[PDB]
Amino acid sequence: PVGQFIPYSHHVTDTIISTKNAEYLSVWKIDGRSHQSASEADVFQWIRELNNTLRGISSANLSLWTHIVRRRVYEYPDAEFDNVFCRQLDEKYRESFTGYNLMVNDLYLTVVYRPVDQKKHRQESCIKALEDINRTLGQSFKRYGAELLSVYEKGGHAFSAPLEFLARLVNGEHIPMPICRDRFSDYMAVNRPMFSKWGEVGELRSLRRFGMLEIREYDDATEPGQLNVLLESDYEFVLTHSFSVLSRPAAKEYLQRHQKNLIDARDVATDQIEEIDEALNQLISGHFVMGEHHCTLTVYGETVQQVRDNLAHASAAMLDVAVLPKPVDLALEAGYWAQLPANWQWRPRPAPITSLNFLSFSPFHNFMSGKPTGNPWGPAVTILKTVSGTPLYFNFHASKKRLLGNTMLIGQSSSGKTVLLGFLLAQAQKFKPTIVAFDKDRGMEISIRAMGGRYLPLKTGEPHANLIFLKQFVKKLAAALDLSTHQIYGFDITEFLDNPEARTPVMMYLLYRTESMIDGRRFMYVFDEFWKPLQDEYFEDLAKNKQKTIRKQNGIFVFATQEPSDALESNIAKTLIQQCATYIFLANPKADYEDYTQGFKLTDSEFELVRGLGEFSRRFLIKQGDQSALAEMNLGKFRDFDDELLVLSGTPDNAEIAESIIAEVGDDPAVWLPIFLDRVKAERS
Amino acid sequence: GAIESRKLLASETPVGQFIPYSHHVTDTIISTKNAEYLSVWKIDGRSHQSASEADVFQWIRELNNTLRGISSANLSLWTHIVRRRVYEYPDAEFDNVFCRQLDEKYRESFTGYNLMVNDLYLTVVYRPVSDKVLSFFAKRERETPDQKKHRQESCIKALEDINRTLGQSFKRYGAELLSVYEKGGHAFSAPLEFLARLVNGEHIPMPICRDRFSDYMAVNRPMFSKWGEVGELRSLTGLRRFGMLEIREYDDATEPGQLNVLLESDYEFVLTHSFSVLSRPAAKEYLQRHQKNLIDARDVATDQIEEIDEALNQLISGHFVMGEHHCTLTVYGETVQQVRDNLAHASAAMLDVAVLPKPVDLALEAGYWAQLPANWQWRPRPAPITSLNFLSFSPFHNFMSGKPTGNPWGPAVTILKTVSGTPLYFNFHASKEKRLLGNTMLIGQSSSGKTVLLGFLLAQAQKFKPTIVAFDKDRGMEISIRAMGGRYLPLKTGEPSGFNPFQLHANLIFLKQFVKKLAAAEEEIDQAITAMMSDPTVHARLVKWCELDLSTHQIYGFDITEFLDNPEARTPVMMYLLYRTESMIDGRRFMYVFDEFWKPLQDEYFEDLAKNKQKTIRKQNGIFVFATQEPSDALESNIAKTLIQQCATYIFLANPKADYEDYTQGFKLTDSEFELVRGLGEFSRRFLIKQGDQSALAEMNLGKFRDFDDELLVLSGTPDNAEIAESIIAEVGDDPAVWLPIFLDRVKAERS
Amino acid sequence: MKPPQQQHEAFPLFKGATRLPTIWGVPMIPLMAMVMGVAVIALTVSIWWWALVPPLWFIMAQITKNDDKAFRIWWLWIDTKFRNRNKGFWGASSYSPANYRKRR
Amino acid sequence: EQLKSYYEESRGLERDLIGEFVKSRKTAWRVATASGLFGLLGMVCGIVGFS
Amino acid sequence: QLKSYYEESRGLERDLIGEFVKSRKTAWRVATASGLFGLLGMVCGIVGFS
Amino acid sequence: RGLERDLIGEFVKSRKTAWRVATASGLFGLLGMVCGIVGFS
Repeated sequence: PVGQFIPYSHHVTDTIISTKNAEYLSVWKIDGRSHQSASEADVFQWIRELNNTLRGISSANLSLWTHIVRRRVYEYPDAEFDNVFCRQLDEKYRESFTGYNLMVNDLYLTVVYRPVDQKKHRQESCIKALEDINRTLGQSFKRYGAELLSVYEKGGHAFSAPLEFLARLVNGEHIPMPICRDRFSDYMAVNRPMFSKWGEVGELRSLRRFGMLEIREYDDATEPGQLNVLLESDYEFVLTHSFSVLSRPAAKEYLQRHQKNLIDARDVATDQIEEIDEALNQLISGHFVMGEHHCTLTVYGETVQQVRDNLAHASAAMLDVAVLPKPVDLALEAGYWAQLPANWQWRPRPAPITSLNFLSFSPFHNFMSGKPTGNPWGPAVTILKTVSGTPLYFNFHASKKRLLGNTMLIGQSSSGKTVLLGFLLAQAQKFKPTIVAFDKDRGMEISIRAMGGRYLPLKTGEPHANLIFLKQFVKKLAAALDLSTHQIYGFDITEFLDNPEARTPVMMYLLYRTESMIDGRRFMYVFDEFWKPLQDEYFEDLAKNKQKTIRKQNGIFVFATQEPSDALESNIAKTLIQQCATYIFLANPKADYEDYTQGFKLTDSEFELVRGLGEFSRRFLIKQGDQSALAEMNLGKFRDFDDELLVLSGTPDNAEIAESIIAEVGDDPAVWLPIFLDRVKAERS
Repeated sequence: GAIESRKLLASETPVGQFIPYSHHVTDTIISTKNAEYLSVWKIDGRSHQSASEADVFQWIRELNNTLRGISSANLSLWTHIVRRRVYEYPDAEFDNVFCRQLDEKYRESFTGYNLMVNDLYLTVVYRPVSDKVLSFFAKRERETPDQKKHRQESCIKALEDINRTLGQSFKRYGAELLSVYEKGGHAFSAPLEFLARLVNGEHIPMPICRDRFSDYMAVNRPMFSKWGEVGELRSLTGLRRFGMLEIREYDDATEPGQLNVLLESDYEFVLTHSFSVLSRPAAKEYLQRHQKNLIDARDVATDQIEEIDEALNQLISGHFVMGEHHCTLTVYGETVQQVRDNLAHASAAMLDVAVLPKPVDLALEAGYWAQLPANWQWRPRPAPITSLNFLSFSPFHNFMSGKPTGNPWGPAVTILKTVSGTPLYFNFHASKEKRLLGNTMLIGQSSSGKTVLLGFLLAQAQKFKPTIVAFDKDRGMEISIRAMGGRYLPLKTGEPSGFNPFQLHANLIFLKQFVKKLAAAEEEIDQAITAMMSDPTVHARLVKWCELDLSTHQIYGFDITEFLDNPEARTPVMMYLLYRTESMIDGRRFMYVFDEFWKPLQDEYFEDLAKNKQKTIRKQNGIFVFATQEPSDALESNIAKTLIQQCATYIFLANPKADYEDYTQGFKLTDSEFELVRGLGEFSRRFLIKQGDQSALAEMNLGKFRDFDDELLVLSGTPDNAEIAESIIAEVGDDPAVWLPIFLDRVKAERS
Repeated sequence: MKPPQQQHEAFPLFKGATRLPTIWGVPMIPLMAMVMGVAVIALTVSIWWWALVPPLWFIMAQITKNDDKAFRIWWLWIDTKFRNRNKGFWGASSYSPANYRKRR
Repeated sequence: EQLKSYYEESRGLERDLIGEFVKSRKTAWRVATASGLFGLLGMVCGIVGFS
Repeated sequence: QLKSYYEESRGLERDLIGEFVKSRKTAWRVATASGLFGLLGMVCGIVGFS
Repeated sequence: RGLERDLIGEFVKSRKTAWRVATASGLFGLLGMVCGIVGFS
């Protein structure tokens, strides 16, 4: 049947998949670096840094395949949660997304090794070859972020992660395939593609038909990335590159052969011969390896007419750059079967290409997209639009016990902090965690009262292991508490935020009940200003000590601060600042350049982007891990954004109206908001 | 099967065998697998519809005379009159209601009119040696790589000399040499695009890479039929069926333009003429064969003897050389029946003139590869013809059609219908009168069509959102100006306008205001008025008897009909207005528009400022639009000499009282052009456009076509209509230019 | 309608395009092929080898006098449309724009 | 649930497949050439005996 | 010491296991031809013997 | 199943073919011996 074309046999060492002809393989899922954020210098430096390990480990056995896949992600489930106001917000903001891209970019580089009693010892040598190759590749891809796919247990019979990607490459849809006693190529093809008799187009059944554009460029690329135009598009596709690195002796012979062939001609072109001779000279001195290369683009369209239109648009976009696609009318079968790693024979037209050109054609550049699903709490907490028209799937747990959860939001309170804080909290309600909130203002209280939990403002007139409580109490002497009542809580810090010394004792006592009540159920601590609590003598020490255990539990500290220079990154605050997983920087009209860049390790070009947002532009820079993007949760007409923005923002008049209505209603099924709806806008009008 | 596909493609023959091209050896010259260096000339053909019969023959004689020096056996010419549907011209994007509706109606007016325009390309090759036999013997020997470089250098020098001579010979024609153009950090080849269009059937830009031009030239799979006369190209954009045709018989006469009938037609095609010149030895041998076979007369014909006797004398001593000629016409159509009926129409058109064509069969691919300029061997039916006859077959006659897209400021401002039938893409910028000149002079005789044409051009040119400043007469365009976003600023008598004579550097400007204010003088007031200007008995009299806000709008006007009596009003008025608008010239696109030259003559220094300032503004998005209701007295002006000299686009409106003298001495146009112009009787709508040296009798029309109901009244200019519409505007008082419906009610009396 | 006009101010062609090269009523190249065929017959038999020449030669002459240099058209057909393979598979003669996939 | 002890042997299984397959090729030429020579003996014997 | 672009290309494209299968198929075919020659010798002996 | 079922599969399938060739050689040899020994007398 179709088992002829697929060569993989069985799984070895828990991280390599053996193959027919004894050719060990290893798959890496790479999250590309953000090309947009960085300047022009960083991209060249990244290309050269990759070339470092490429030529460093280069050998005739080595080879690499690169696949980029644009997936219409359905892994977002549109979960259900009981609150009414958050339901309104969720539904409207889902409605806002109509007509916008939901495609994501996934990049894969699969390193493959094909060597050209003592049989077992030679087998050990062969496997340790790929062992060292993977080790050096991992060390070289630390900044990029590389997850070596490996087996993962499931209910007593294992699944191998690498098989899933190689399946997706041929099946076209993510199908979980387990490790069974068979050979993998026997049954990994759940879906067999059917190609046309003449071969112009191909068909795949879920039906999605596909067509292929052959791309081959024989001269050096001007730009570090010439194919990034495709990263935004309305068509799913798979783009492939194979680099079977030739050994140097073969490279010399090929160059001499091509040089002589160009010499023997009726018309002599002095420019091309000089260029080829220069490349020959560079080969010994500029130590870049050459390998056979071929590039194929496999778009996806429901109907052949739509497929042809997508091909035409891709060709036009490519010809905007100086790359001319050659359409494939026949041998589409060979080209498509060339996609599977270790299928050397079916390559349509390999062409020896310098390593620098290969990296220029396929550098790991992709827009930020995060991980829509699989996060430790569940699906992505929320999805945010970005500039350049690509969707961003926001999740807190993104790090470099368990991944870090702490988040930093830096910006002025007026500059969109309120709406973003409220929207993120409302989305995070979908997992139903416990929330403890401290607000620099009375703004948070209306938002909290909208949710299930009732805010507990602090006002004048309303105030054995307990040895710790007594000893902390003595420290102050020197100068409905628990989570049983309801899930969510809010305690005003506006009373003691500006106070010189009243904040410390009440913070010390409150942390007792707050931490001790749940203690391992879940935690999503929120502080509007976290630099005010940290100036304590005792609180910061316990935070730094116990962050490890809180991280072990389902505990995330969503810190925040209006001014980072105000937080001044004191000696005690250093750990809290540095262990932040995801940073969201708002537009800061005033930002001390040196402290801002050096404290956050923010790149110079990223700082240029932050300044570019300037003042009073409702955009933010999200730097998760080691990549960045300019995401704006702008709220316009396509039209409830007006009202759920009106309630979300917190003002003293809104605060007093909220408290009076809550106290006076008695029983109100969040019907104060309809009262709150018009009772406010009348005053502003 | 997968193995089956591999073994099939291994059997398959690439198309690169039939495409003999390689690297650009020079920016303007392409190589060839057989060292036949090539250069493509893009020619904007001469206008022939002027119908000056003797001048056509004179043009042919001149072309032959200039070609004589280049004529040598190592040469060839391939002419391709490619006629294409146009997609480059984009639909305009508009904001104002009136202009947008006028655009919508006019676009709807072209349902059923052909938009195809034909452009002419001449490709000249330089084969090193044209030996009949010795070339074959020499081809099978290796050569010294330095001596191949010697052949390269000599051939390039010869071909560059040929191109220079041809460019000097084609001054009256377009004469544009296609060369390398770079875009996006990577080089591109403009000549490659033409050859691709010939071979691919569609304009595909061709980047220049290290590999050879032949291997990656073709992106479309050709499918020539077996036992058929048509072929099919398979492409992503669509499937194109092309049918070919051939000429098999000739006539003696060769009166120029025998093939011009094909230009104005409804079928897209490509016409090929190859003239592989033949050496005089072989030329006289070919002539002598016909001479001898005639001498075998047996009283066949007496006249033919003295018809051929002059041939020897003319061949030895004339400026013509024999040649090898084949003609192939490739009609592109989307269905087999459509291309076949197109071929029938084309054969009928060829049989109309004395040539007798016959469809090409069994040689379809041979004829198709013969289209490529470098394919010597694939000539299907080479025939010996005189060089004069070759120029007769390919006289570079073309109905004038301005550039639709790529013009300065972008697309062509308007598309105008033509009497011949080829649509004319009007645009202000013209090749010859660096940055293209946009000057225009809309001379005419008391025809309201001047106002209608000018208003239509303004409304359509609104697409660029350009700043326009108008000086109208007789309240003609008040309604048109108000229709789009603009302020009329009527300069009616009895009320000084919004601006007072004062202005708010500035002292330097008001200096000349003092000088022009000097009337009824001028020596004692050289600086005695200047000192008071630092901060004249009749001067304060004028000040007491005099009986603005800019950049908030885009279009302006000035009711300047009042100052046709006293320039000392008109001269300061123009001085102040020009100085005011001078600031907005550099801000964005500008188009000054006028309606008279005698009021500009009243300035007596507007020429002094203009002689340099027209260049200065012209460098930075400056355009003048000139008009004249009395062309006869126009050229009398001292400034009128500069007016005629600087003009780029000349447009004439039907003048029954036309002058031979003026339109010859100035307004340079041929005698046949003048006869055509005077042929326009009074009130005929058609108006000659001499955009550049080429000319065409384009016409504009607005009648119901199966529209324009409101715009017909708005474009025109009537004192009664203008004053009444001013009454409505006074009543409505709405800056929302969309106010048009309220006036549409008052149209009841006029349109009753 | 047409720039063409009925004028006697003409550049006569002289109709030398009918008197294309010939030796005995036929172009030499097709007659060279005829001589080659006659020699091929002379390989088989000499009695009728020379005899077969006048019939074929007369056919050549009478065809050429009707439509001259049709033999060039015949050769072009044989060279291009005939020699092409896979004519049936594509339904027509086809030429792949792309080069040989292997090319090794 | 020894997850990898079960494929700790698959490696040696692949090695043994390669070894058995190359050994089979060797014995294939061995038997083929032996048959070739012995059949040559038979054919030449028959040729001699034919007279 | 590959010393050949063609050798490297062939080594990439060639399938090792299929190569071994084809080699054994050729071996058995040649052995069959040998058996044919042997049977021919047997027939010749039986014939010329008489 | 898997490669192992292919390993034993060939491991005894080639047994079959080797045995068949050995039997064919034995049959041919005994044929020659018997026919010749019939020839001797």
